[PDB]
Amino acid sequence: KSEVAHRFKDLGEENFKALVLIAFAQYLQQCPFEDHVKLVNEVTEFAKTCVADESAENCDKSLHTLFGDKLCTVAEMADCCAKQEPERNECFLQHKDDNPNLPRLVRPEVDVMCTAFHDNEETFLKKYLYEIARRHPYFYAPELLFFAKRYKAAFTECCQAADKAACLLPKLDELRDEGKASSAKQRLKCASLQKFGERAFKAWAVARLSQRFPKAEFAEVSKLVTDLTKVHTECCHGDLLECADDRADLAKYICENQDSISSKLKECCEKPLLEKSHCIAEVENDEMPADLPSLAADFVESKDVCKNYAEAKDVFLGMFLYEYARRHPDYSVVLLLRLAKTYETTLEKCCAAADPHECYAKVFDEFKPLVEEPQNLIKQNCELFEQLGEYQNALLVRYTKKVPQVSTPTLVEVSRNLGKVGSKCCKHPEAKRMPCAEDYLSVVLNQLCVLHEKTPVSDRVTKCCSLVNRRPCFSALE
Amino acid sequence: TRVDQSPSSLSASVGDRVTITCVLTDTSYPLYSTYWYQQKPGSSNKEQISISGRYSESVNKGTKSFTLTISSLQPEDFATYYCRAMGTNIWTGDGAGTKVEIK
Repeated sequence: KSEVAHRFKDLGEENFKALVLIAFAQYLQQCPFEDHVKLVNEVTEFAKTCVADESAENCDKSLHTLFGDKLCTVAEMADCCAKQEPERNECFLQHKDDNPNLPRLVRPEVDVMCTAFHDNEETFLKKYLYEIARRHPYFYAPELLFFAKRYKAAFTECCQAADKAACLLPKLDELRDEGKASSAKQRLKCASLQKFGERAFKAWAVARLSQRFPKAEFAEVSKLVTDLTKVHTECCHGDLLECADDRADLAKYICENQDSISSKLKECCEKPLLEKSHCIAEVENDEMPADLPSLAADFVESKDVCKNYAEAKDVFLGMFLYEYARRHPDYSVVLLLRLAKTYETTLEKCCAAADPHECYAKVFDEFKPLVEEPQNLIKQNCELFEQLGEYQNALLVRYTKKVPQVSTPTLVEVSRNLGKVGSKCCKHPEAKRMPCAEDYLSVVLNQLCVLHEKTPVSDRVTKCCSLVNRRPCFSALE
Repeated sequence: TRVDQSPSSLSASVGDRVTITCVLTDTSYPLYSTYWYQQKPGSSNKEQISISGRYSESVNKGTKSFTLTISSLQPEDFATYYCRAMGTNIWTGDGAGTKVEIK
């Protein structure tokens, strides 16, 4: 009936207001805080009427019409406001860009912050949301609400501490780092969903969730993947209220179905809404079932291999991804995707022959050189920095020698991050190195692909921007 | 895309024959497979059921519709049943459920 009324009552006023502020800040990144506050309040006001009387005028309008109409009021160029829904929202999405950069934020001194945090906490936390949102327009909105809660907690403790800055600053820098990374992953997800569609995102998610929930049935994992995809499609299309509502529903579903999913969720599911979701998304892999058969039975020897591949390519390749990933939590997701790609390419060729099995019988031998390529390239650079030290320089020389068409101070910023990769990931054992290393690395490269797209200067880097082979692309270039 | 499950609730005696229908709706991708789950009175969890014995399933790919029939109800049958559908594109979703209750 009333969409605003529905979400308002689902989300609650405090989260409703916060999510709306984020929506507005991510679209109109250059508007001053005080403007957004007004629009938010107006919108929230309107929503409160609809809650009391769902029949009230304008209460049956779509969220994009309502909010798009509010945004287009305020006296960065936009011919978007000349357009009607659904075109309008699409135009707003296109003009959203993480490239348009504002000056860095200069924090007041700790005493002044803590003081402001005490005199008006609501505005203080609002300003936080506004500032992150406008600087990171692709930030996963329901996750930003949790950052805010962590931000609020950091000020709740540290403001009474002996050395406020000694307590607070490391917490605020950590939060900043996690926010930068979180923002980077999400931007990658949005790029893929926006350009390609769901397929690439769903392959990644089948891989990822099968490592995390090894004991879940394929249909269960698949149901979770579908839900997650819906959550992220809405977020990437600026349906933040729907996004947050569905994420909460997904957390509730997972907690009610722990027995079909994972034994490691008990604790997560006792926590409060915002951190329950964060917890589930960060939960560690469950242990795989004990006596799983080899993959050869279902994927090589089975007489129905080609039949399964022909009748439902995505399902079959999804089952391959699932069965493989659940056995290999030590692999990176991109490796698992390259193997699935290899397997698919082999079937596309052989399932045409008179005797297909003859053709693809040794398909798993193709996987050997693939699994080793990242296992070494890591071992080598991990040992090379086990005798070199963090203080980064060697990487600067190589990568710049590869592509010197990019800005100089930007190239140094990338090298610093690269040094942070081997800084922590080499500390963990071998069966946990690839996951954190090769995946994060592929994210750092997206930060590189997007920044360069704004000011084009090279033709070699832009060619890289397949999400799976993005590493072998830049890693091989001489 | 979503799965419409009907009826939402049912009353029957022991020995009755009962049918549940699910339709995969609002999608352009064909129905590939189906699954059924039982949530016992208590409801903390669902368990997948096997289509054998007194349990039957009919699938019509043309209407993306499918049906579960329980032929001779026994006391352990009274529970909540959920259907799940998977499209050939791996879209997977669940019906809202059927409460099967004794008269």
